[PDB]
Amino acid sequence: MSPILGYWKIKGLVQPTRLLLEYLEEKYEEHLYERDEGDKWRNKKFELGCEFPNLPYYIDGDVKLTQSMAIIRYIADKHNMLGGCPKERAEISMLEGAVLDIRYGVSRIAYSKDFETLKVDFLSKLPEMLKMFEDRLCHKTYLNGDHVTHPDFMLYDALDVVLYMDPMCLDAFPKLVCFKKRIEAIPQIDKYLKSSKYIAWPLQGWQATFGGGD
Amino acid sequence: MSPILGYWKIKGLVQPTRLLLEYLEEKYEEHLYERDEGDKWRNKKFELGCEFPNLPYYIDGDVKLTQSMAIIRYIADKHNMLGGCPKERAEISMLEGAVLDIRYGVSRIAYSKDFETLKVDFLSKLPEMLKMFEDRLCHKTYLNGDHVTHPDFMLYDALDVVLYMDPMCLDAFPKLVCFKKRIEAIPQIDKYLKSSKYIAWPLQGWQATFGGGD
Ligand SMILES: N[C@@H](CCC(=O)N[C@@H](CS)C(=O)NCC(=O)O)C(=O)O
Ligand SMILES: N[C@@H](CCC(=O)N[C@@H](CS)C(=O)NCC(=O)O)C(=O)O
Repeated sequence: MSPILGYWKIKGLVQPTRLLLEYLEEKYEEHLYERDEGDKWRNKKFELGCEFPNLPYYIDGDVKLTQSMAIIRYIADKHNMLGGCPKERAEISMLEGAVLDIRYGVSRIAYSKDFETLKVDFLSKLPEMLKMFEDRLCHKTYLNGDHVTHPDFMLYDALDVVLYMDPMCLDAFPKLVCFKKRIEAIPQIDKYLKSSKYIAWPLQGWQATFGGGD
Repeated sequence: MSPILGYWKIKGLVQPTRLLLEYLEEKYEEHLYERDEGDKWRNKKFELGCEFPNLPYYIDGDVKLTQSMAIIRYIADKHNMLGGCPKERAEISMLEGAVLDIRYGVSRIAYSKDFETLKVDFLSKLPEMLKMFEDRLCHKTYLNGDHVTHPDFMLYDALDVVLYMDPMCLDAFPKLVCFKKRIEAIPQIDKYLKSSKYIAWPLQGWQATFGGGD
């Protein structure tokens, strides 16, 4: 009747998936566990039929999927966006990993006691990572060319987050600044960000030192 | 003439890829950067034609690929092992992510100053992660059934590593113990592990607190 995307009521690992779903105008319902509902999750964790119980999870009546990256790729796969041949498929997975180096680079330091200092190390190397995408966008509208692929929403999510860590990290990366605005300009995305469904905060778990809180 | 797999001369991110290549009897050469060859890497980093320069990298004359997960999937993709339909494809990516939770769980704490204490937290939750694979192997020979898929070598690599962190972590997981021995029993793998090509140590960068050193 309608696929279900379950996760904490935060951006975290699943925000890019939500954006991809909105871009595709796919119908879905959400199981959003609030910060005071850890017990609620534990009572459902093992009764969903998931072989590798975790959050996020995506139940499609066709699959009981868990890992965030498998979920985003599945939805894109349903719409035939994963590639066309091994080379394009690898190209897209390479973009995936590259964006993850940034997004995980943030999550990895979030919630540690040393976040304030680890943040300076991450930000010192952020430019080198960002530069690769800036170059990539030199002759391509989106990461994989003229057409949107899931890594575009992944990059979008990563940019949204690092801007919170350093509001100036994109100064000097005009292509990236344009890209972020282009994604927001996509009718479906524009509508979603301005909707009741948009979860603007937190970036990480509420308990995180960075991107946490209400 | 022959694809190239470049990485540090350590197991790290690329060991499962090496195993997949050996299983498939694929021909390849390796660019193995020794611990005192950081300068050598920096002099090659930007002259390989890679759009997202990094280690590992895989040059096939067909592609200039970098991200470790994109590389392993590409090689499997060349041999038509990624799936068959979106559901099987997602099944395999879910297994990927699940193994990564263990492998990255280790790399994430390796090299931190607090590794000794972080190690106890990781190991306390390791059983719950391992149990999912133990259950999975209850009615399946390999992770995806009767046939080997790349996540099997990923799981193998993860098991090899956590056993160094805790030689007893698999006691109580007989299916996992059998699985590890089954992978080692694959003729191609048996031959590889006993060969000159096998890199037994280090597990992480030589400078890591865990799995480092010569
Ligand atoms: N590698 C997994 C990790 C998932 C994960 O760590 N989920 C966290 C939230 S970010 C959840 O709290 N896990 C719930 C649990 O372990 O029961 C993925 O990418 O989905
Ligand atoms: N997400 C990337 C990360 C790669 C990576 O961090 N490689 C390290 C070794 S584990 C290398 O030293 N990077 C070299 C560089 O950044 O120039 C992957 O999975 O390949």
